[PDB]
Amino acid sequence: PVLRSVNSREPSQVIFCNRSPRVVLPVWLNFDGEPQPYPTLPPGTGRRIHSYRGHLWLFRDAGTHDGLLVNQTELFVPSLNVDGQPIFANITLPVYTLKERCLQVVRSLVKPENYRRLDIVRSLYEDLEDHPNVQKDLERLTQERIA
Amino acid sequence: AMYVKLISSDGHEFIVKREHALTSGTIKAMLSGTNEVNFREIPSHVLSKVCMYFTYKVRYTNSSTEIPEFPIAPEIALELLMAANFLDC
Amino acid sequence: MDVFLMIRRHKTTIFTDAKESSTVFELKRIVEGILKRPPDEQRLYKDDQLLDDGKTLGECGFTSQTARPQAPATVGLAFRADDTFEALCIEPFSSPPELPDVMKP
Amino acid sequence: MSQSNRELVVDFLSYKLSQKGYSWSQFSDPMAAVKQALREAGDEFELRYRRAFSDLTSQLHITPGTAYQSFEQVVNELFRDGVNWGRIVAFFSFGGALCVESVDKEMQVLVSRIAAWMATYLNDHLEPWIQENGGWDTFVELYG
Repeated sequence: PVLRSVNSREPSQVIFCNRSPRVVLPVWLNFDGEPQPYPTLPPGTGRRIHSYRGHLWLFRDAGTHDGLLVNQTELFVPSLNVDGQPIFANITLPVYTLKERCLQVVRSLVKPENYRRLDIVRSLYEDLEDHPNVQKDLERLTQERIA
Repeated sequence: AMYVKLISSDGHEFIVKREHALTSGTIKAMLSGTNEVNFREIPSHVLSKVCMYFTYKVRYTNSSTEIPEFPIAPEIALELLMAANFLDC
Repeated sequence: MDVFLMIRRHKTTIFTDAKESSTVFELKRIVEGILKRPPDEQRLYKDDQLLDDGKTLGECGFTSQTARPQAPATVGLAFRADDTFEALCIEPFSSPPELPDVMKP
Repeated sequence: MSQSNRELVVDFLSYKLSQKGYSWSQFSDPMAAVKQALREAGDEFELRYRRAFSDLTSQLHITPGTAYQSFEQVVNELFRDGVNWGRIVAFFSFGGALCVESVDKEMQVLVSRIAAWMATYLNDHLEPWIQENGGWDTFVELYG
């Protein structure tokens, strides 16, 4: 288990800030390395939450599981609070590729049973079917530990 | 800066900044192989949306501003998907 | 503050940006550099309203909430022709095909 | 039957001590079916929940003066939401881990004390539930 929260038990006040148009699902990687879902954040809303130093957080579209960014990066690690003011985790849309954005919009209109009834190249069937998930993203982030 | 002319299949001329058009690797290859590119099978209602994506990516990439959604209507999503797959952007 | 535009005449569309405090005349200079015709031979329109060279792009209605990078505002363009002017003519884009059934609710 | 529970405590502690190289004889002093069943269950719990051992090792400043206070806190939070068979073998696995670490940190004086702490808690706060749930024979069937 490479990507997991550190069981520091050191509290850390964090403000989850949803600066995106998506309903954001905060995802916490537990001490065992598994992702756990947390209450969702409507667009524009933000909650002050209790986390711990060294824990790991991902942020996803609560419905389509599209990847979002937190503080311009993919993972969020809370730190100890200076001057009693919380840490801000600003969740925003990444600038998707036009292809991926197109795949998003088509995925939200065609049921997966009907991907093959669309008139496109067969490589676009396999692209429409490779939904974004948390697990595949984790395997990429773990294998990027090399240097 | 410099501009390039992207011509749609129905004859519409789109004049965009060259840096913005170079977002697509295909356009960068068509230009490098003079300042015009003709798209024989990309209609104007799709190529216009592609040009909007160029000005959208250059503005918001590496920018720390709150990024808004790039909108795609359902009537254009299927053709814009095919165009983006060809242009690689 | 920047505004993002589509300067359109006939089958020509120019994708450009400008400051909201930038004037209509200054936008004509941008058109002059690209299409090689001076501002005195240009008429810029917002919809069907003639824009004075002295007004800023914001005072015409092109703000950051209406002239966005992913949804630019459209500015019409007409050139002078002999002793008179040509009329504003923006040829529309193509139409998308009918929405396929698998994409309908 | 009361001190039949004491026999389990001594048996399980001797078992976890001999896995580390220590004998129970150096520190103090069917029924075989429940000992073997509780032996194998403690090892399986130790394999399935290795992080609980690591987390507890790094949190308990273990000291002979404060070892009883640390033992009662751990056991009381272990049975906070009631007792079940799995927690009972975790209770045994905890005392085994407490013993083996006491020998590692050269505090062997606590090996006999721990066995009495476990036997006392087992008779006072666990035997009512065990006999109400069919005795240790129920535990052996559930494990096999």
